[PDB]
Amino acid sequence: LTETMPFRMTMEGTVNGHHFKCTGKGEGNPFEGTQDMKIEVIEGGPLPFAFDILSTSC
Amino acid sequence: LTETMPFRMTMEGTVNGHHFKCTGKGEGNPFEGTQDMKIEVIEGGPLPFAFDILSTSC
Amino acid sequence: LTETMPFRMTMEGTVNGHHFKCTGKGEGNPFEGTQDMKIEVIEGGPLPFAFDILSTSC
Amino acid sequence: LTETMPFRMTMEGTVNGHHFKCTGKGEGNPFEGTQDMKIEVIEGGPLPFAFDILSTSC
Amino acid sequence: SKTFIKYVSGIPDYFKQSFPEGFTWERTTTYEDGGFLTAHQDTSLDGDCLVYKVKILGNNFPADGPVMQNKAGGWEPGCEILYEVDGVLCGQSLMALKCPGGRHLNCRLHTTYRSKKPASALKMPEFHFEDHRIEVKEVQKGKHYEQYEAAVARYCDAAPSKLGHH
Amino acid sequence: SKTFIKYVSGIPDYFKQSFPEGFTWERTTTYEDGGFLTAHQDTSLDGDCLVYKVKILGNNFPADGPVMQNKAGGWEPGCEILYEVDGVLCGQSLMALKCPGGRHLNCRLHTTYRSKKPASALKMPEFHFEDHRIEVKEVQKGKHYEQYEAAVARYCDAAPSKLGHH
Amino acid sequence: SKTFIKYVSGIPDYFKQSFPEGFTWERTTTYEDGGFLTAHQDTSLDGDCLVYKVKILGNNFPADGPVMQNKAGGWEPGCEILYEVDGVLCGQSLMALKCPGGRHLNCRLHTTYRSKKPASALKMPEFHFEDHRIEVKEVQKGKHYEQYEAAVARYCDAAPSKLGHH
Amino acid sequence: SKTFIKYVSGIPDYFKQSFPEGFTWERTTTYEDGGFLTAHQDTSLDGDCLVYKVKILGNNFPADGPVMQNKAGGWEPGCEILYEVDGVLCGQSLMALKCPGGRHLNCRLHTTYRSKKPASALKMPEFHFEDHRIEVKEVQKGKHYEQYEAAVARYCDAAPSKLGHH
Repeated sequence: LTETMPFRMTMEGTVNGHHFKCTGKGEGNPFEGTQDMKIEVIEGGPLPFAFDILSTSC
Repeated sequence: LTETMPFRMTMEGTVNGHHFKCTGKGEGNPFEGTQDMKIEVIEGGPLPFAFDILSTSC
Repeated sequence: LTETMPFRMTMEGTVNGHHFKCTGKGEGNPFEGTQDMKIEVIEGGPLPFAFDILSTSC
Repeated sequence: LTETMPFRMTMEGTVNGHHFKCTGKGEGNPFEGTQDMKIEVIEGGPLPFAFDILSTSC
Repeated sequence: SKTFIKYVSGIPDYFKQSFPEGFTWERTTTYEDGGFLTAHQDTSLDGDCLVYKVKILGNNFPADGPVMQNKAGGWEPGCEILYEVDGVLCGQSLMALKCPGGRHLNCRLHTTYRSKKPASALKMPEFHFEDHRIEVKEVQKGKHYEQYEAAVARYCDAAPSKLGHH
Repeated sequence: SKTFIKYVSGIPDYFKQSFPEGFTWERTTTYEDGGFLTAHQDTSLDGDCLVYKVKILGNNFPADGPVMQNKAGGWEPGCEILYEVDGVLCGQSLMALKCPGGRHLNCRLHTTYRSKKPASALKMPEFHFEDHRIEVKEVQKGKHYEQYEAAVARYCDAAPSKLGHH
Repeated sequence: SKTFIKYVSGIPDYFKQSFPEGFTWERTTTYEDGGFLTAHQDTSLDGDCLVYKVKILGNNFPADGPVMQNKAGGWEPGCEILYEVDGVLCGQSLMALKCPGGRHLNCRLHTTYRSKKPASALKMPEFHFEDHRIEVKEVQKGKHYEQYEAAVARYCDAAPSKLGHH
Repeated sequence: SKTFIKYVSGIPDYFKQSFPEGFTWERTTTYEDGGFLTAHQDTSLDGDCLVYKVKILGNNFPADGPVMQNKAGGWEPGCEILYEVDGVLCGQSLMALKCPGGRHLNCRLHTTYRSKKPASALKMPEFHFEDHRIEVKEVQKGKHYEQYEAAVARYCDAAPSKLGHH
């Protein structure tokens, strides 16, 4: 690993019958336990539900 | 059992901080699976909550 | 709908980290409420878990 | 409150059909958040289940 | 009042078998809006009279909910599943409380029924169902009620087995 | 396969009413030993053929449990309760999985059924029950299976009302 | 024994504020193996002595489980979250019971704490955490025990906000 | 993103130990108002880039609830308990969603973390806690979001032991 690690993400799902896709990328300090990222809804946007339910999956 | 059988009931409880006591008297047909009863709230009345939550206990 | 009705199914999923795919074909009487079907595991077989957990989805 | 405070407890219960009663006596430091107590099973002992299930009620 | 059940299809009657010793039951009902109702009950026979003693602890009912607002309209009929677990009889059920505006509030009943008879003297039933209907009349507000119940224990005759199972 | 249900007593058929558009369902099944099985399903009518598309995510099944040890013996028959919530049809049920030694492992099914027709174009059923029986035969180990189900939708006829309710 | 908590960061103390009237608490603890433990407690001040009165109903504990087999090894330390709901204080927590062979059995505590003081006389705390450690010593088997607890109420200082939240 | 945790007190890092192979996780989050959110995630290391692949199934969220009405205000900080079961790492947590009017909606996270290394190649951590804080900013309505998280793994230092355990 490194002092700062980058990451990328792809996400697909269905919530209450609504299909969506998300992508993301970010960075963090693995040993300090901090991180930041951007998430874009690429399919099924604008999200018809609170994004908060996806936070722990991102 | 006899095809008709009487029963008597005493109940004490606390629901959401509200203390109460009930008595009951009933009869039914044990082998036919039918029954009827009266229930009286003898302490903590009038009941500050729906009696329905006590139905399966009576 | 007709008195005897056929159906086909495609299934994909992950259970405890195991990815699998299933296909199905069946028939039933819509108005009598009866049905039968065949299910084949086309990917991830032989299933490393009890098929019974998939029954209500099939 | 005084920086040291005593307490006493009476407990009555039924667990899986077993009836029991306990008493307790303790003391602690209310503002420092520490406490110790003794618990005696006065009825229904020796307890036929793990005392640990009663810990959060003492 | 589990003594009052009609048994069909040669299903043994765990409750009636328990006399003269009687039985107990214990239950936690978990409500979908966060309430919990826990009960322990003792059932005994005193001559020709059945005696019930009940202890109740209910908690976490929402102040704004149909229970605490006293706006419940009774229970829908229900179905209980019953089966042996470790020498006693367990019961599991979902119930639905009628609420204002044709709505429902559901709950789950987790029950263990315990005969006071030794297991050696009892015929444990196979997996089966109990249909229940409870109806309540409030005679005096918060003070006087009347309750009726009908109960039947059965197998699944409505949807038949291709393997000839119960 | 919710299109295959026998509806008695004039209960409206939410699923058959939904065609040609079809319907979806979504479900999480919670197992008493900590397993979860979540599913989304799409049901469409392709001319004379019904098409089912299912997505499954299951997790937390104990390594030593009947599911992961592949020692399950099939399901007991079950009862589902169904009623309208938020202009769609909700379903709730308890099921019991047969295990070695004559034991059962219970679970709860939390389902929402969604018509692809608008609610305004549909006759919504009142609270009712669906009796189900599912039977499975494993033709080839972990590869080929056959499944049978019978299902009936009804009111509570077994335990009758005094208040004249359904 | 909620009177014994160290509050940091200017978090108001719902329990100590409740004196002289005192408070009650009510809880259902749900165990992952199917047991339920329900309690109601009354806390009063009598001169310079705190008085606890506790009612307990426990049910559905598996006969084979660590609780009924009396093979539990005490609790891990735990974290409770607390926040206002409808004018009273609610608490939610997961706990883990130490079992034979380095195993754990988890449970969830659903609590409502109710001051006997009018809401007008009380400062309700914001969302916060209570860290708890309970340790038990069995002095005489099934008869005599000693229990120690340490508790601290705090905000999340270990993982800081980038927005200046608590 | 479990690779980004600060481990103190010499607690073994199940996740960092798992590379280059990586790990998976699986979770069902149960919401107090009846919603379910199920996820499976794969974590791989491609060169010096971490790759996350996530599958989501959510269901039964109330139409009138803060989730479907899109009126949630983000998460409070949270605590997760982690411990070995069946040779993999299990996690359990309660979280609280901020709602209009200073209210909260709670949920429970049931997680299993699975290394792609065999268990024999890892040092398994003892029971411990993970403190987390998640903060979200909505850049563009329903399309663009930013997310920050801080996480620390620790034993219970706040409430000390008398028996000399961590």
